[PDB]
Amino acid sequence: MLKRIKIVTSLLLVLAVFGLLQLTSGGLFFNALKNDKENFTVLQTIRQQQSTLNGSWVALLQTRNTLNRAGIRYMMDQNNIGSGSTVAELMESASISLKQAEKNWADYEALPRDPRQSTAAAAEIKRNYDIYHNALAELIQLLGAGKINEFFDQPTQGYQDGFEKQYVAYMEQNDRLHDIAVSDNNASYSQAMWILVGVMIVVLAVIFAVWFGIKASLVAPMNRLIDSIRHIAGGDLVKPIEVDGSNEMGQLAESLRH
Amino acid sequence: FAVWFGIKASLVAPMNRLIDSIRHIAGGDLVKPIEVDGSNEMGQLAESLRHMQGELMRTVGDVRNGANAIYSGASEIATGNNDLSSRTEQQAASLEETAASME
Amino acid sequence: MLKRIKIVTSLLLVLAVFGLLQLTSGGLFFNALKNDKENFTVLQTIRQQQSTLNGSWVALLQTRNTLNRAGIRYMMDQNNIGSGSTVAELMESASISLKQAEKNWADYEALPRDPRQSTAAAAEIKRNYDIYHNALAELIQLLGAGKINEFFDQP
Repeated sequence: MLKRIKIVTSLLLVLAVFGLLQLTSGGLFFNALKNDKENFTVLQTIRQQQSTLNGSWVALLQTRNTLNRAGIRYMMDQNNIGSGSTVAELMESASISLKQAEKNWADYEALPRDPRQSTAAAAEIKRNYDIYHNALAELIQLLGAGKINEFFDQPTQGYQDGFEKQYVAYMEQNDRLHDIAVSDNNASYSQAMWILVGVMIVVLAVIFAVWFGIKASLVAPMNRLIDSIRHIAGGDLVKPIEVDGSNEMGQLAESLRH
Repeated sequence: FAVWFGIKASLVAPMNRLIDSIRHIAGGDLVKPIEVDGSNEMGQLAESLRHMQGELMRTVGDVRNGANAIYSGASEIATGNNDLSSRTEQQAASLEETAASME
Repeated sequence: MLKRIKIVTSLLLVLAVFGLLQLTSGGLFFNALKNDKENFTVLQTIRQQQSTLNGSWVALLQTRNTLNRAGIRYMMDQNNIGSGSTVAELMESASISLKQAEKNWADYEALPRDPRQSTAAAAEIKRNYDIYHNALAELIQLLGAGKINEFFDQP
């Protein structure tokens, strides 16, 4: 009971409750704000992988296009069909586009990967990239030497579709993981709603009870002593005087009894 | 911290002065001045203690003046009996001398 | 100066402050997360536009790469060099690749459009897409008609 402590000590604990609820509740929002920041941190990284990987995959297609134009340009020269950019210029474009695939792919290896990604998928896409990268690099040597016959009898068509399955599977993988990141936002966004609607119901509930506690430990014993002075001053010396614990109200009642 | 310091200065110190006042008043000291700050809870008790303190000074003061009247009045009667007693012995001796004179 | 009011009036006035601070403080915290949700609404949509646009753009390149093999396969048949898939099968593969771009591009036109997106950029990319789509379509008729010469001189 509050009679075993001072009134000022009880009020300090009451105000400390609201102060504790603010720190405890505030700490939960900080976690949501922190977890929410981690979502964008992962969301930002996932996008950079697609951007860096997109430029690499596009470089492979652009390189394959130049090789196709270079192969046709070489066959047209045999039968003499018009004219245009020489084969040396077309093959040069393939070399430039080939370096872009390494530059764009180099960034993909530097960007840290998330822990929730499939380690096996990262090996398949990387394995097909080496076979595909080395395939296009070999085509630049075959056409340059003049072996146009064997230029069309290569398994490059199979390697192009092979990495495409891993590329699409990799993009779709991030798409599913991207949804998980969005789900994390709804989690932190929802927790803030329950904590908000929850803490308020608890705060308002405590305030409803604090009013009774204040009157039951300040306005109640105080008025009893004030009225006692009126009866003693008026002449009524029959109503006894009770002690309210050892707090200030009890000391006055004890001293007033004497 | 601000409210805890404000209530402390407007609850502890005012209450302590009221408790000590009753101790001095209970012991007989009716000179300790008393003040009233605002019309809050502590203000009503202070104003109530001042009214009760006034009754003590009026009661003790009235009994003091009335008690002295009994001692002063009783002394006049007691002093009168002392003189009346002496005069009674003188008148009593007259009967002895007068009675012997008739013999 | 709390001396101008009673002790009970001071507490009742302070308890109301805690109820307001929790509502305002909690509101700003929820408002901050509410703004984050609005960002995910854009991020959730940008990933779809890029995904649909990527799959569509990749389909256009694969379509051109398929027509390139059809042209080579068509010329090799004239001079009789090796063998393989007929031109009818290669041209059919390019058609499936062309429709793949429309499927991926059709969904792109149905996704939302946030106000912070460059409306002018969306018109320029669509202008070239229509010309590019029509260009690849014309290649299907020129090759089938036997215009192997003009097939390589198209823009």
